Parts: sequence; C-alpha cells; structure tokens
Amino acid sequence: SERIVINVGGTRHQTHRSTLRTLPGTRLAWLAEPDAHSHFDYDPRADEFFFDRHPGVFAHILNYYRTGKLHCPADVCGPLYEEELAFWGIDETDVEPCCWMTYRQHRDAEEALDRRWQPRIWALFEDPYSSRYARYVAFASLFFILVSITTFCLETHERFNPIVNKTYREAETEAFLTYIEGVCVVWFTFEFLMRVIFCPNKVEFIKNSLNIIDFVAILPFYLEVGLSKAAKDVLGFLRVVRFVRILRIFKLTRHFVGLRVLGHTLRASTNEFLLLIIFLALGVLIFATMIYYAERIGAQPNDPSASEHTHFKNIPIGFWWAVVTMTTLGYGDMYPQTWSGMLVGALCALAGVLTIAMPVPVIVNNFGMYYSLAMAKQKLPKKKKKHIPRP
Amino acid sequence: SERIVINVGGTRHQTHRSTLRTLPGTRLAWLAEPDAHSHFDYDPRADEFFFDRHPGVFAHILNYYRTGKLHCPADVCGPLYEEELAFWGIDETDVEPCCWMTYRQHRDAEEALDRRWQPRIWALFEDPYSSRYARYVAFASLFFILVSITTFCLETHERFNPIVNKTYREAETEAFLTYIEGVCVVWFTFEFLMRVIFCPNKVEFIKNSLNIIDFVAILPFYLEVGLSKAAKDVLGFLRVVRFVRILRIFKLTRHFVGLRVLGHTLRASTNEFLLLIIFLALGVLIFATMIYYAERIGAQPNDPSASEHTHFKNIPIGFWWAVVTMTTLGYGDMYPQTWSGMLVGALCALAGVLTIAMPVPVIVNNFGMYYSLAMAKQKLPKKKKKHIPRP
Amino acid sequence: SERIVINVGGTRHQTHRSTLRTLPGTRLAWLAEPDAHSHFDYDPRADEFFFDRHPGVFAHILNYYRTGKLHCPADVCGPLYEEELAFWGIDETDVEPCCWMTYRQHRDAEEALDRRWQPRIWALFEDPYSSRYARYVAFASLFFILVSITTFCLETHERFNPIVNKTYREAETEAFLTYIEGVCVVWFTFEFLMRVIFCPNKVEFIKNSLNIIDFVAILPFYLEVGLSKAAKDVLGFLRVVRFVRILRIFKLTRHFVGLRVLGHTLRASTNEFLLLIIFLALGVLIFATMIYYAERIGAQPNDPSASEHTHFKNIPIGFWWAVVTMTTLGYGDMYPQTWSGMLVGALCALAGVLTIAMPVPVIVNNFGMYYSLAMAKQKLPKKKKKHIPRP
Amino acid sequence: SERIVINVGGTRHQTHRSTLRTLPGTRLAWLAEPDAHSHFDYDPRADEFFFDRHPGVFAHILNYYRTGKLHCPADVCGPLYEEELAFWGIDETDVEPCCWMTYRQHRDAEEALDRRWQPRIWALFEDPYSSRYARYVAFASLFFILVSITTFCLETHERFNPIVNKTYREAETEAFLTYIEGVCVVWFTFEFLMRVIFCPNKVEFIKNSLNIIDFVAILPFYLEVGLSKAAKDVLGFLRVVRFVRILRIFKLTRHFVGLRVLGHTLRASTNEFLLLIIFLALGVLIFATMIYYAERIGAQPNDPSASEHTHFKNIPIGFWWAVVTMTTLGYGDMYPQTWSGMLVGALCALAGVLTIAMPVPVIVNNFGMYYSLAMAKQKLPKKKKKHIPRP
Ligand SMILES: [K+]
Ligand SMILES: [K+]
Ligand SMILES: [K+]
Ligand SMILES: [K+]
Ligand SMILES: [Zn+2]
Ligand SMILES: [Zn+2]
Ligand SMILES: [Zn+2]
Ligand SMILES: [Zn+2]
Repeated sequence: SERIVINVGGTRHQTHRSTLRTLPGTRLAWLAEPDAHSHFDYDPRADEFFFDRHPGVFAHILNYYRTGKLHCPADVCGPLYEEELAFWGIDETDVEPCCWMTYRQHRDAEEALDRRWQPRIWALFEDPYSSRYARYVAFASLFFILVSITTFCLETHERFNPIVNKTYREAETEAFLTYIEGVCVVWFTFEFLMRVIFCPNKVEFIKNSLNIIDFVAILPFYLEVGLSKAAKDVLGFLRVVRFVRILRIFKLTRHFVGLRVLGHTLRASTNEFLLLIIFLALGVLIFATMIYYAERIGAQPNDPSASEHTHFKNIPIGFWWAVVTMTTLGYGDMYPQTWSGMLVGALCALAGVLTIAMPVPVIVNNFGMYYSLAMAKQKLPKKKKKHIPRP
Repeated sequence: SERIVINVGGTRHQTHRSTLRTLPGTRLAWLAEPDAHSHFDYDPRADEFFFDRHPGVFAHILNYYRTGKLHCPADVCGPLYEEELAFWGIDETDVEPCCWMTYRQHRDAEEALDRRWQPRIWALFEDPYSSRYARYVAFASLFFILVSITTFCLETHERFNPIVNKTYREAETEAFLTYIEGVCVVWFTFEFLMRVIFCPNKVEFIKNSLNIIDFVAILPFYLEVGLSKAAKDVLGFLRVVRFVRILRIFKLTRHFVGLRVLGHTLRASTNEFLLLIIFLALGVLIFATMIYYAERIGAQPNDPSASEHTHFKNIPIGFWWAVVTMTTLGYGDMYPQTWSGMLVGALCALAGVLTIAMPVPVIVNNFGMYYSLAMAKQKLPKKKKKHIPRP
Repeated sequence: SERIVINVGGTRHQTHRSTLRTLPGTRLAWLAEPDAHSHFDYDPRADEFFFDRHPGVFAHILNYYRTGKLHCPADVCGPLYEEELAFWGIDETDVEPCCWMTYRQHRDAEEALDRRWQPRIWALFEDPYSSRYARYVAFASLFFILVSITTFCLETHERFNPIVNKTYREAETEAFLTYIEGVCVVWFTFEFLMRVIFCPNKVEFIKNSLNIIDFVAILPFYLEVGLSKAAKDVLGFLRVVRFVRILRIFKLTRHFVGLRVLGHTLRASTNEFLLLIIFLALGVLIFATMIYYAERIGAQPNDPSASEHTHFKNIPIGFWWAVVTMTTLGYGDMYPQTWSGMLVGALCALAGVLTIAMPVPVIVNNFGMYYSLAMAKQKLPKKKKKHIPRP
Repeated sequence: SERIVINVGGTRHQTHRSTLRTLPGTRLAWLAEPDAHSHFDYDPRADEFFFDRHPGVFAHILNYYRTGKLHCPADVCGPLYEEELAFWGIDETDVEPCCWMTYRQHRDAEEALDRRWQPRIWALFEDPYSSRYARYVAFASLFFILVSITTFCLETHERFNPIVNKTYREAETEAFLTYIEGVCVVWFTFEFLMRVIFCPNKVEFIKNSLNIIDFVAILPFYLEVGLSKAAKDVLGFLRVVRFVRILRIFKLTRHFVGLRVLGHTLRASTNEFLLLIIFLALGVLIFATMIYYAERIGAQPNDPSASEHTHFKNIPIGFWWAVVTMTTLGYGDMYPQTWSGMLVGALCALAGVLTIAMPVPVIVNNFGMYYSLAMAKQKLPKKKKKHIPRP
C-alpha cells in the first residue's frame, strides 16, 4: 500500500502515494488516484507506471513533490527543463529565486531578439542581397548619403566660407556646395517618390521613423521655393532641421546586425540606465557641493568676492567638474587647488570609478548575451527539421 | 554480512556497514547499527532500507562517508544540497574550501538582502503607491525638495549675489531666494510636525538617520529667530549645517531599488574597500617619493632652491599627482618633465591601472549578484504556496 | 510489442519503437526495424540490445528522439558529447541555439589556434632552442636589431643633428650613426644572403611577410650606390621606407606565444572590430555635430565670425574632440565652454564609455579563451598515448 | 564470455573485457584478467565485481577506457575527480586540454597560496593577537613608523626648510625634525637589538627581506658618528638610502591578508606581466615613430629645424606621449596638432585601450581566485575532523 513505482524512461522511481498526492491537479496527482490503472499505461506484471520521458529531470520534478520547492537542475538547458515541467503540469512560475535568473535566461534573450509591377517597384527598398538591382540601388544610396554628410561637414568649415565685400557683411558658402546639395536632394526626392508610389499599410509607413527622418531631412531644401519677417525665423529653425541630415546614416546602418543587437540591448536595459543616471546625478550633486565648500576654506580674505583664486566659483561649475572627474576624463580646465579641494577631488575620482563600474557591467553582460545569441542564430544554417514527429 | 543496500528514491546504493559506521551520530550511522531494522523502513523481501529522497545527491553524501571529504555537487543549486545534507544530518560547515564559495553563495546574498485617525496620519509617510493621498504627498515633497536644492545651487551663484553700495561692503543674496527658502521651510516643518504627531518606537525614530537629516536641515532657518559675538560663530557653522540641505534627496531616493542594493553591497564589501584604500595609499606614498626624487636628478645647479623647474617641489604634491595619475584621470596640472620623471610616471600609470583593477572587480561582482537577486525577488509574482505539505 | 529496451553501458533505457522510428537513417532507427535482432548485439534472455557507450549522454540522445530538439548536456565537455552523437549518427548541426555557443567552443578555439650541408645552412633560421649555433645567431640578430632601432631613434634627435655652417644650410647627422647603420646593414645582408642560399618553396618564401619586411628594410641603404631630379623624390620616399626599419622587431617577437595568440584573436574577432569601428564612427559624427551646434548658442553677436570664443569652429574639430572625449582620454586642448556645450560633453563622455565597453569585452573574452588554451597546450607534457586502441 | 559487470556503489556497469584490457597496468586491467575472481571482491551469485566508490564518476573513468580520451566531468569538483581517478590508477596528466584548466584550478590556487626567557623575548615579534604585550608592541611600532614617515614627508617641505643667512648659503632643516628622527632611531635600534638577541636560523634571518630593510633604514642615522672628500659622496648616497625609510610600512602591512594574496598573485602571474610589458613596448615604439613622422607632414618650410610647432621633436618624446595616451591618462602636456597627427593619436588611444585590456583581465581573474580562496580558508572555522577513518 501507498507504494507506487514510476518508470520514467527505464529508470524506476519509487515514492509514497502521499507525496504524489500533495500537489493536486498535476498529472502525478492523477496518478496517485485509485483509478489510475485504467487511465494510464500501467502493466500489472511489474506494478510500475511507464512514462517515456527524460529520467534525469524527473528526479528534480519528483523532488519538488517531495520537499515542496521547485529548483532548476543546473545540468540541463533552461528550455529542456521548461519543456519537461510543462509536460508534467508544473507551473513554471514556481521555481525558487535561486534558479529563476539562470532558468528564465534564454527565453528572455529570445523574446528580446524578437499591381503587377509593384514587386519590382518595391524591390528598390528590399534587402540589397535580395537582388542585383537592389544591391546596386543600395550602393548608390550609400554613395549619396556619404556625399551629403561630407558636404555638410565641409559647409561648416572656414576654408569654404569666405566673407565677400558685399554691402551687412557676412560669410557666404561656395556655390559648388549648394550644387552638390541640390544633386543629392534630387536623388533623395526621386527615391522618396518611388517609395511613396507603393506604400502598403500607410499608417505604419508614416509611423516608420526612417521615412520620418527622410522627409524631415528633405524638407529644408524643398522649402527654398516656399520661403520676410517669418522667413528669418523659419530659416533659423531650418538650420536646426538640417542638423538632422547626419541622421540619414541610420538608413544604411539599419541592416547591420550589431546595431540591431544594440537597439535590443538598450530597449531591454532601461532599468540599469535609470540606475546609472540616478547614481551619476547623486554623485555630481554631492561632490559639486563638497568641492565648492572645500575650495572656500583657503580663500584669501583680501578679495571682496568669496572665491577669486578657484575655478569653483559656484556649484553648477561643480557639476561640470564632477562629471569630468568621475568619468576619469579629466580635461584639466578646472581642478582643485587647495588641500581640502584635493581631498574632495580624490574622493570624487574614486567614487566615480565605483559608481560607474556598478551598473555598466550589467549592461555589458546584457549586450554580450544578446550578441552571442544573434550571432548564433545567424551562423546556424537553415534547418530542414529532420525529426518527423509521430502522430 | 557487512553488506547494506540503501534504497534512495528507487535507486539502490550498496556499501559496507563500516563505511556508514565511520561518521557517528548521523542518520546513516544509526542505520549501520544492529537494531536498525526495527527503527527504520526496512522490508525483509529485498533487504533494502527505503528513503524517499533525491538519489542524485545521496550519491555525494555517501561519497563523503566513503572518502572522508564533503563536496558540493556542481549540478544542483546550493539550497537544494543544503536541505538534503540537513536531512541526512551532515553538518554544513564540513564542505571543502573548493566548494564553500559556490555553496554558501545564495545564502550570503539572501542574508545581505535581508488613535482612530492614526492610520490616516501615518498614511503620509507610507509608500506612495500604498494610497492616493500618499502618492500625492510624495510628489509634493519631491517638488519641494527639488525647489530647495535649486535655490541652494542658485544662491551660491554670482548673478544672484550682487554687492550693494552699503556702508563694510559685501555681496548680498536676493530677497526672492530667501522667500522661496521660507516657503520650503514652512512646508518641511509642516511635514515634520505631522510626522512627529505619530512616532511609534520613538527611540528608533530618533535613531532613524532620515529624520536626523531632516531636523538638522530644518535647524538653520528656524535659528533665525534664535540668533552678537557667539552669533558670528553660530552663523559660520550654520552655513556648514546648511551644506547638508542637499542630503534631503535621499529621502526620495530611499524607495528606489538600485540604491538599496548599493547600500547592501557597500555594507557587504567592507573588506574589499579597506583593501582598495590600502593599495591606493601604498601606491600613492611610494610613487610620490619616487617622482619627487626622480625629478631632482635633472635639477639645474644654478637655482638656490632644490627644485624650481618641476611641479614636484615636495612629496605631498606627489600624493596629489600620484592619485590623479593612478586613476588614469590625468588633469595635467602637474606632470613629469625629466626622463627619469617620465619613467616613474609610466610606472605610476601602469601600477595604478593594475592595483585599481584588482579589488574593484570583486566589488562589482558583489553588486551584480545582489542586483540580480533583488530584481528576481521583485519580478517574481507573489506565490500562493501550491505545495500543501503532508502532515 | 513496441516496447524496446536499450542497454547502454549497463543502464537499461526503455522506450517505444515509434520514438526510435521517428528520426530515420540513424543507428537507433535501424534498431527499431524488425530485423534488428540479427544485425545487432541482442540477447534473447533479457530482450535488451547492448551498446558499450556512456549512458549519461545516451539519455540526452534518446531525449532528442523523444521530444524533437537536440540539446547539449551541460555536465560533459563539448568534445565528449560531440564524439558520442557522432557515434550515434546524430548530425552536430541540429543542436538548439541555446546550446550551440557552449558546444561549438573548444572546436572553434582549436580551429583558430591551428644539399648535404643544407640542414646546417638552414639551422640559422630554425628555433633558437633547436641548437646552440641557432641560439647564438638568434642572440646576435637580437643585438643587431636593437642597435638598428636605437640608431634610428637617436638619428631623429636634435643633439645628434647639429646644423653646420655650410653653404643652403641644413642640419646633418653625425658620422658615427651612419657607420653603425652600415655595420648593421652588412650584418643583415649577410643573414639575408645566407637565408637566400636555401629557399625551399620560394613562392611561399616571397609570400612570407617577414622576408618582405627584411628586404624592404635593407633596400634604402643598398640604394646609396644606386642613387638628380628623380633622386630627390626617391630619397623622399626612401625616408618613408626607412620608417619601416622599426618593423624588424617582429622578426624576434614572432617566437613569442602571447603574440601568436594575439594574432589569432585579431584574425578571429573581425566582426567585433567592425562593430567597434561603426559604433565609434556614429558616436563621433553625432557628437561632433551636436557640440558644434551647442557651442554656437552662446556665441557673442559682436564678432563677425560665427565662433570666436570656442574651440569648435567646425565639425571635423568636433571629430577629434569626440574621439578624445569618448575614450575618456581628455587631453584638454579643446573642451566645451558653454552650458549647452557642457551638457553635450557629459553625454559624449557617458556614451563613449558605454559604446566602448560594449564590444571590447567580447574581444577580451576571445583573447582569454585562446590564451588559456595555448598555455594549456604548451604546459601539458608530450603524451605517449597510453590507450592502445583495440582492433 | 567477454561480458563483465562492474558494480560501483550499487550501480551495475557492463562492458566487454577487451575495453578494460585496453589500458594496461590499471586496476580495471587487472580485473580483466582470468584470475581476478580470487583477487577481487567477486560474488558468484550475480557475477559482478563490487567496488565501494562513487558511480557517477566511474561512468567517466570507464568512458576513458572505452573511447580513449580522459575528460573531467563538469558536475564534480576537481579534487573529487582527482581522488577518484587516483584510486582507479588513472594518471592525472592524461586529461584532454579542454578540461585541464578547469581541473587543475583548485590545486594551482592551493599550491600558490602555500633560553628560558627566549619565548618571552621572541614574543615581541610574534603576531599581535598572540598576546597582550605583542599587540601593545605592535601598536607602538605602528605609531613610530608613522611618525618616521611623517617626519620624512615634512622634512622635504619648504615651510620646514628655511635658508639662513650663514656664510655658501643653503636651506637647513629645523632641529625639531632631527630630534624626532633621533627618537625614532633610538626606538628602532632598541627593537632591532631585542630581535637580534634571539635569532634562530640566522641565515634565514639575514635572508629575511624585512630585517634587511630595517638595517638599511637604520644605517644612515647611525652613520652620523661614523662620518671629508669621501664624506660628501657617502652623504649623497645616504640621502638615497634614507629614501627607503618609507619601506618600513611593509613591516606593518605584512600581517594583512589582501597584501599576501597580492604577493602570491604577482609571483604567480609573471607570464602575463611579461606579456603586458611586451605589448606596451611594441605599442609605444610603433606609435612614437608614427606620430613623429605624421607631425612632420605639415611642418612649415620656413623654420630651419624640421619641427618647431610640434611637441614631437623626436621619437623618445613620442615614447612618453604614447604611454600617456595608451593608458588613457592624457595629461595634455603634448598632443597632436596636425590632421595626420590626430589620426595617429586616435589610433594610439584605441590600440592602447585594447592592448591594455588584453592581459589585465587574466591578472585580475588570478587575483580574484586567490582572494576568494584565501578569504574562504580564513572564514571557515577550525575543523575537528568528524570523519574517523576506518582502519
Ligand atoms: K581614463
Ligand atoms: K584621462
Ligand atoms: K588633461
Ligand atoms: K585626462
Ligand atoms: Zn538547450
Ligand atoms: Zn535552486
Ligand atoms: Zn573534455
Ligand atoms: Zn569540492
């Protein structure tokens, strides 16, 4: 009596009917019942119920029945144990906190990492490797984005902005830059019109941040025809809009893998970012106050102002110094010049190293896990599902 | 004879009675005795004693009986093995040092991470999410703490401290800052009085560092009425007391999780902090002496003073340079200017990188373990104890 | 019926013939067939097939048959499991992505880490420890390479380049340096001729980068006889060729182990290098643009130029500052001087720390694995293959 | 025939006599022989040999017999497997390189971490906690070492070295410093004489570096009586000897644990230190040459000297800049000022980060392992060897 033998994959597990009967509703509980013989695969010759499952983990499942705490066996992958306890009826949200982080790891990484001529029209936006025209158009858009960025960076230069003797006198940009900008705008407008030709699910097309960036970047040049008092303000904000013209590089870099992994890492490590920002804000505030007060101890009594010989004339300046010093950057534009100031400075450097090295390793481990998983899923050749499951 | 078969969870373990008899007082030892049959669950049909326990770890327990050294099986969580050996009677302080740190890990992290209208009065200090009035009062205290801190930081500024032509002539602060400070003091005194209304266990309320900070921060303004020769000294120390007014931000940030984890990490990594401070002190002293002597080799014989062309006129200046250089901060206010000085400087930079990267990774690993455990225990939904233990 | 017992190394595994029959072509599939008895080692007494293999992993192989997903048992080394599944017929490219990176790890590291007087002639290029003459010649070439490098570094100095009153007036190098260079060239030409005497597989000898470096380094001196208008250009490029004379140190350092491990790490971490370069390029571009525009907000309206008080007169200067600031180098030649500029600067420092600490740990882990494996394979004494395999 | 059943700890392992017979000389080989029955514990009832050992690892030992490669089971501590294979007769130097580093880890860390009134005389040098007089004398020597160090550091100061109007005119040190030095010398000489009173194994006492440092530090003061032409040279070298007076702090810090762990780490990581020094030397040389040549591209043709506007007037200056820049120190005393120089500078910063982060993590992991093991062995309470081994 009350002696039941479970045969799992050829390994006989023995236990009392009470231990099975503890956790109700689960399959083993139904086993403990008196009418189990009829319902299950039970042979009267050996008085053992036979289950065709991995025995090495059924040990741990039955252990959950015995003691009362479910743990993850550290010798099997999380998904294997997940599938086994799913079969046995155990809820996965019961595992002890000692095992939860190792267990729910692959599934977290996986979850985070996850009209006739219209195909030919849309073939200019598909992946470059998906065709030959696609790769050609991709190379061309790469060339033109790079040309736009170089024109921008050279337009801000002095050599290309001489000031003419024209009378108000201001520097003017060379015509060649404006011509190259016009060419790039013509090409980008052609691409944008071709991509507007076919726009399925136009709501998501407008919600697509890349097309938003494209349109905002192409707005300032096109506004040359549209553009006197309001015109000055709109030109002033048009410079700020043009400022985004460097953001067209994400159009090219979106097809990279490391960047998608970085996006997933950022989106999945919000808590650690908030933690880092809070740590830095507290450190900056405290050390700015401390250095501002330390540097006033040695202030000369002659000068009317409280601080004349110190860079730390107030606390916000302390904020700047504290950031530069905690990140071990150390420009040297402002540094302590009093023994008290030097003590506070040494404390700031050490505390900065520590409170920067606290959450950054968490973020780095997240990126490492996501990058390894993405590189694996990329490397692994497409499978043909060799295992034909039985009916 | 001397052949005993232990049946643990359906797996038959065989061993000699002598091996069991080695370690006395334990349950298996009692098994080895001649009257075990009567006391234990022994069936004469198979001459095997039956224990309803995990067999995969009973292997390792019996191994401790056999060889004489207790180890932790690396395929089970520390708590699972802890509970198993606790059942078998093995003392947990016997495990070999090769296994102690992996074993006693979760339990270390866990240990470190651990009248009618009076409920409505006290509801202003409970958690914000615990009510609606609570969250409102929390937002209001947040606004007022931030306003106090901004008033402080702007009060130390020059733009808000013009010097009037009043005759002694000193800069005076604008009235608007004093008015905002008065408002914030009124609000904080109202909060403090409401929280004094109900003060259970007043000894711990006074021992509560947060209320201490609150009272010390509210003392200087209230002392305006209380406050001639002693008055100058008390004002001088009152500025230093006001210096703490930035510490009211911990009142808000105490409810954050990362900060509690950081507090536990600090309190649990005292040894590594002392190690870091000793390493830095030795490095600073040695390299200050070395650079001070190196920079004198090339001293010009003309100048009467020993050092005129070097920033390293003495050793304490060496302390400052050595800290700035070992933390890879490198302000550039003082740097070596002699080939010997440059050799010593390169040695200082490398030795600083090394003796800073020695203990900091230990501290970082501590924080990582505590943060993962705290985030797990926060994420895991409240359990309902599905396992109804048998009587 | 449909009940088959597999005996693997004395452990009886039981399963249905259907589960074996799922995955076809594999050995167990052939077992499931009706004529298995004749073909395999089957004894009718126990109706069990006997396989002389590790049972602890046959559990996981049969689990692949049962569920349909192949995993790596985390309690056995990758090569052990590799050999077991190779025996059983399972393809190794079926393991789940959760296990692929741990599994295919040692094999990745291993793959990356992998006429009578002519022996006496060639003995001057073999390993130094391979003979006594070899070690002597190696020491001599070490001395002469070091002498060449020191002559170069002193030749570029001022103390050794006085300007004589000879009439055009230019500084000339001392004769002693030219004599030492001549001596070193004589020795290197003797070595190179002796090594040309015996040159098996001359195609790979010319493809050998070390000999290429040797010949390019020995070309400029020998060109003294060969060398008026073209002569000036060839001397100008000859200085640039001489620039390589420091590269002869790799001839000596090639026999070091850490350097070969570093070469293998570099060649095996191309993807992470491209990732680091893309991250740095995006960060540099974005932050250069941001700081250039931030620093113009506070520009004084008096000056005709857009920026007079800021170091950030254009964007490329921003590139330089952004690199120096993201690597936490912080020279201090250029730094923000406007509250907006300081905000952008703090963002640059933090983003640089983060996007530098993203891929560098991946690269560091690669080097650590390769270095541990190389040091192991070096330390382990040469084996004598104690296991005489059975026929 | 050729079917042998090994019973290890109640688990029946089955294999062919040939597989056992492969590896000769080992215990299992002797089992395979025809006269094994008489020699071993064999019962004819079940035709199984019984061994009272852990079965979970005998699986892997028999696997070595089967396949031919010995691996470490990743689910047992290295010492447990070591003892098991030691019992079975397997040589420990056979494990595959995939397992060698995990296996030989604890044993590496452990190996690296390892007349009547004469007891009362020597009690002044024993551990402080070993008595009360011992702790008192230790505190007193601490006070006096600290006083000596402070006297030294203040003696090098300007405030304590005024120059008197005595006629040659040089600064002289105050008498109070000389008096304090005399007091400290009296105390140290008393300690040294008391410790010379009892000097067992005087060869090792003289080889003891601490006593060497003590005697060298006490020599200069005592030489006041001993000390005209040679006297100036001996005073000049006496200043350099006094330079060691800061080394008396190791006398106190030797009893610390972290410092002994650091000493063991250094002594056990010589290879990685040599690797770091070689990496830094190659980087410094290459980047010094590169920056010196890059900065000359933009040299103005007017100046007679090759370089007038650049800090990089020669290559050794390049060595200094390259160290300061690769360690991300960045003083700012010298920095590139040409677009080519800036390119080379960015390369130097990145290459420095990389080739510094290559071996330093290896060294850091060594220190972490040694520190964890030492802290464990310190924490663990003294055992009483509960396991009374059987005869
Ligand atoms: K740094
Ligand atoms: K720095
Ligand atoms: K600097
Ligand atoms: K710096
Ligand atoms: Zn898996
Ligand atoms: Zn657990
Ligand atoms: Zn292995
Ligand atoms: Zn162990």
